Amino acid sequence: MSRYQHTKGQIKDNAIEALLHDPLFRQRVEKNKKGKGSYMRKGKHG
RNA sequence: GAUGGGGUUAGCGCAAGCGAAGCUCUUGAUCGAAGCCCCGGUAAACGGCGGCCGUAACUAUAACGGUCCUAAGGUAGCGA
Ligand SMILES: [Mg+2]
Ligand SMILES: [Mg+2]
Ligand SMILES: [Mg+2]
Ligand SMILES: [Mg+2]
Repeated sequence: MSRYQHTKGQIKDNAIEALLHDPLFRQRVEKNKKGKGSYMRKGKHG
């Protein structure tokens, strides 16, 4: 178990909130397999 | 000195009184400039150069916004 090194510096008011506005809890959006962000130049096995 | 208002009195009414001309006391139409008000300009003229409330990826701050006021809200630079 290693410590996550957050980008908030010195947390003052609330830790969880701070974390939430951090890269660790950034939004993740998946790449489309079909649809908009869907075009693949080369396959996984291409 | 325009007009008005008085004072005096030649004269007239059987009389309270009225009262010419003059002189005279007063009122002050009209005329009448600059100034002042007025309309602009001028700050290396004298001078003056704002508040309150909110707002961002913990927190804090607030580039941002709201509103009131002003002739205008302090620029560059500097700053216990
Ligand atoms: Mg004049
Ligand atoms: Mg000027
Ligand atoms: Mg300054
Ligand atoms: Mg000191």
